[PDB]
Amino acid sequence: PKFDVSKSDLERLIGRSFSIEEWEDLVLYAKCELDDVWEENGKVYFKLDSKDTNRPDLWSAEGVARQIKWALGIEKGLPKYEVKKSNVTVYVDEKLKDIRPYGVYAIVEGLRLDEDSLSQMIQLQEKIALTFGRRRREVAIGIFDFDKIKPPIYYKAAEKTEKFAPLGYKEEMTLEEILEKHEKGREYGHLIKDKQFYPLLIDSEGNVLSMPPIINSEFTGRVTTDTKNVFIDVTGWKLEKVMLALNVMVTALAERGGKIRSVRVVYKDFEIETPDLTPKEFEVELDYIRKLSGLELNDGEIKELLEKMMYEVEISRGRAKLKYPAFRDDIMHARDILEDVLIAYGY
Amino acid sequence: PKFDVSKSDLERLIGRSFSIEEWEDLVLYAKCELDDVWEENGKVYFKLDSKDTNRPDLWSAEGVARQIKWALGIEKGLPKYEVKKSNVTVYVDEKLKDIRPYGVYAIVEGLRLDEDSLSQMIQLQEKIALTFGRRRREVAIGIFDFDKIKPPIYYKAAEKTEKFAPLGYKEEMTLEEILEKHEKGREYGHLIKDKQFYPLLIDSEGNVLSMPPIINSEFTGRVTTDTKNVFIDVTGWKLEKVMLALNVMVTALAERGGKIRSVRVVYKDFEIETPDLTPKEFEVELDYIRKLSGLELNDGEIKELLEKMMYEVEISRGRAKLKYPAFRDDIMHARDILEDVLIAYGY
Amino acid sequence: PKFDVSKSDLERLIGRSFSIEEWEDLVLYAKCELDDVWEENGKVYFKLDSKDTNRPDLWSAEGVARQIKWALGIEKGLPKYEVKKSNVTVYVDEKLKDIRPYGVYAIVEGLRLDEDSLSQMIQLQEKIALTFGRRRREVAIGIFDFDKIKPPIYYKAAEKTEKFAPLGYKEEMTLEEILEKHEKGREYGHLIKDKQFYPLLIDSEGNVLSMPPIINSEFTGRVTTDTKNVFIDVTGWKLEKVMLALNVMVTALAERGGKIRSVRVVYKDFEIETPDLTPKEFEVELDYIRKLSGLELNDGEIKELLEKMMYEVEISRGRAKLKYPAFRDDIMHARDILEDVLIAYGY
Repeated sequence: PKFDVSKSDLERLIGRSFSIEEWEDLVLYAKCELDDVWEENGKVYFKLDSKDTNRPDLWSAEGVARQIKWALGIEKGLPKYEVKKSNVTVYVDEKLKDIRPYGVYAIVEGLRLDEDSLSQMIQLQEKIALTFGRRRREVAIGIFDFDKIKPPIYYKAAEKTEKFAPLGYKEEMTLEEILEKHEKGREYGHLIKDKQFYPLLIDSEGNVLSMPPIINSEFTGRVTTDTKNVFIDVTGWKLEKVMLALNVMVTALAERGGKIRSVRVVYKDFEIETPDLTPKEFEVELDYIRKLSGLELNDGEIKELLEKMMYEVEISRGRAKLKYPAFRDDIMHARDILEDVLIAYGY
Repeated sequence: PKFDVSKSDLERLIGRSFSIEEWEDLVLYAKCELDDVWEENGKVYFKLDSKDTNRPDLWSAEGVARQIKWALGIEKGLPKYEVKKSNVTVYVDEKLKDIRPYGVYAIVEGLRLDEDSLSQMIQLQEKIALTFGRRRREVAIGIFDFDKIKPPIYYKAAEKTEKFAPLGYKEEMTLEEILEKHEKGREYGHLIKDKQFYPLLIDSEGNVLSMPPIINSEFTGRVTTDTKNVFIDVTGWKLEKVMLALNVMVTALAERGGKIRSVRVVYKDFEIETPDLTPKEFEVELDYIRKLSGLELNDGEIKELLEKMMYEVEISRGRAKLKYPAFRDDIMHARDILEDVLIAYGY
Repeated sequence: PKFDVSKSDLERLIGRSFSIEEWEDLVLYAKCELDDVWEENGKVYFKLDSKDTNRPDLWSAEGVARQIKWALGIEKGLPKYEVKKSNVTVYVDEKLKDIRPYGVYAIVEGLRLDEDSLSQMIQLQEKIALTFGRRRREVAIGIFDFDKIKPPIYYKAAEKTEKFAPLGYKEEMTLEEILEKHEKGREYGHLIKDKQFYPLLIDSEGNVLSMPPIINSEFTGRVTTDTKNVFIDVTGWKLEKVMLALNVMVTALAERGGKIRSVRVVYKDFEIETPDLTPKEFEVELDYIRKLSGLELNDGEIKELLEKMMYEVEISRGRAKLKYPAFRDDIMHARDILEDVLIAYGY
């Protein structure tokens, strides 16, 4: 997918500046193409075309800068993410099971936002939901100012006569009226309108954050550039998919200095701590890489290439035990490791 | 004493929510009874009744939540409090020796107040002064917006003709007039009216914070939900009592994310840094616990129980060296340790 | 708590008469003090002050006289109660789960009531509800003439539009109106007024017994001195509390010759037979009693003392296996057994 970014936002993230001519090489390191370059009052913007439809991590400035940092060797190996527990619980209603069953959550603290970072976070929310999340049905992402809500938080099946003021409206309306009148209600309502109850995200004093996957509230938990601590919700139909999307969101914010805090998410039959950023694992024989690539790279050379692709690599007796970031879920087969070696060979 | 709390407030502090039926059991963990339950503007409130006359720590939502966290194992062992030095000094005037001799002080920074947290702070201030403080005579507490005052601060014997606007009045009045005309002047005036001078708390530029133990300024250092940083003064007749009360106020505010800062307190003959939250210490024979309890609990079992009661426990030769929070001053004899063991045995 | 009793009534319960001088000693056996003595058209009354806030069994003439019989050796050991099944079911509506979740029930048959026995039963109802039941919130007790109701009985969540004539009123009112206009509605209504439904106790003909915990009906199941068979309900938030109160009520009535009949109480997820007067159990090392009392009472002497305190005592090799009446719930630690030994040593 395509997305816009600010040249100065990328450069603060990578930590270095580059000419436009150098940027031509840089974008390919992030598996994208430079679709356009323009200025708006002296400020340079790129439209990037992300060539990897299976890597949501690559669809924002944060993910692009991260790749480039590894390509340039400013960092190497597995990116490290510390997650500390918040004191927050979110309850997921079992009555949502056949309506919109899964919610996962995170808090990211200590952010200093501005026009560029806020707009990237919003565009990323939309790009994940459109493509990876199939126009929000599979993955819908909400973001909220954590300082403005009162935990515990409830993701619940609500009566259609419940009320709140949806974004862009100063007065409360029933959930029914929102589906009917709000533009996002018309656009997305079919996902829920025929169910007995609608999903509602609501805090401990009855303030409605949002109605997933339709619209956020006008007055509760609004994110501005003054927002320091963000509360993120991701809902959908498969737990693995909402967790991937959450992982992408929180690691993008970690690139802006955010401190990721886990929350306890309570379902009827189980509880889970999200996000879970435990590195994922894969094993490959290094001679598979040599034989199928047509390249004569020794074990050390292959190790070095995979470290530029954000892998941890432990070789014993010609076989590589790998770890890779929890923000990826595209790795399935040995040929996927081979592809990343071939890519890194270009760096 | 009895005090009111908000259910949602308690739940945000503990981190999870409970049914009213469960809240029946939980209040017992905080040594409280549920005196009443009602709703107001759709919010649920509790009136809690604390039997323990000499545990002011237990008389607010903060202390109640803390006790319940420990009883549920959300935390264990000694709660730890960081105190850093502020750059503030307070001068305590020797001429107050036989009028209202002791003042102790703290700064608590980084607060985010709302209607629940602000009302708990005020209520605790009142409850401490009423019961523990013997209607203010022994312990009186002031709280001020610190951003709005200019250090150093002076707690001094002032002429009766000195002037300020007391709470509720737009116009200044002499100290003498305040005692006559202000409701708290009539209620508490007898504590000081027969002395040559009245206590006054005043900053570097002659702004009167208050006249202890009577009333605060209408216009100087008022506390609102916008207040982030608080200056606390506690005055009375015994240093140990006022320090205890101060420790309770600051540790309650630490539960709200407050950062506690010490103050240099200068008397004619000595100086003290307050608050001092050094844990207090006690030792007991574990055989004493077994014999008097009638419970054959082994040393590991007694240690688990004491950690639920907020003690640090080091055992050697079946003797327990204990640390406990400086917000308590009720522990005097081995039987007080035993009581806590019997209590925890019911969790 | 304080409560009034008739001197002649106490004495028919004990089975013999005493001078006022002798009564001065007797009241202490029941853990009471004489707060007042007076005569009212020919009859002598006492006001008794029960120190034991934890022992509702001691708050009526039946319970006082019982402890006095035991102190005098008229009875010894465990009081025994026979419970036989009635053919009666009471249904407790799961929709009251978060309104007033528990009801328990009993029938006592073969009573010969009079003004003293009737007013004792009524005051005990009040005394238990006030002190033990926290002004009705935790325990509320109703009494009905079982011959005037048609079982099965339903304790249910009722629409606020349902109607009956509350005690002291000849006209039927809606539940809403009762809470609004009845003395007891104003006083206790806050306990239920914010819920979607109100608790109602109703028979199979739709006659309303009561609206717990507010008021009984003027016309349905009224108890008089002609009443022979009593239906008792106890409602609250904790099953063990309401069971304890039920047990106090029925055992008090057994002192008057009442024959206790259990009721099948049907909840959505379980059923219980009430009352359950199975004796409660405790074990203590007799060395403990010697150690803490400082007395060198031998095992048999301690057994004698405990039998005057209504315990069954079985000793094997220095360890006492105790049973005590199910009308008590105050015993939690070994020191509670000790306390009873010390009391009995006073007799």
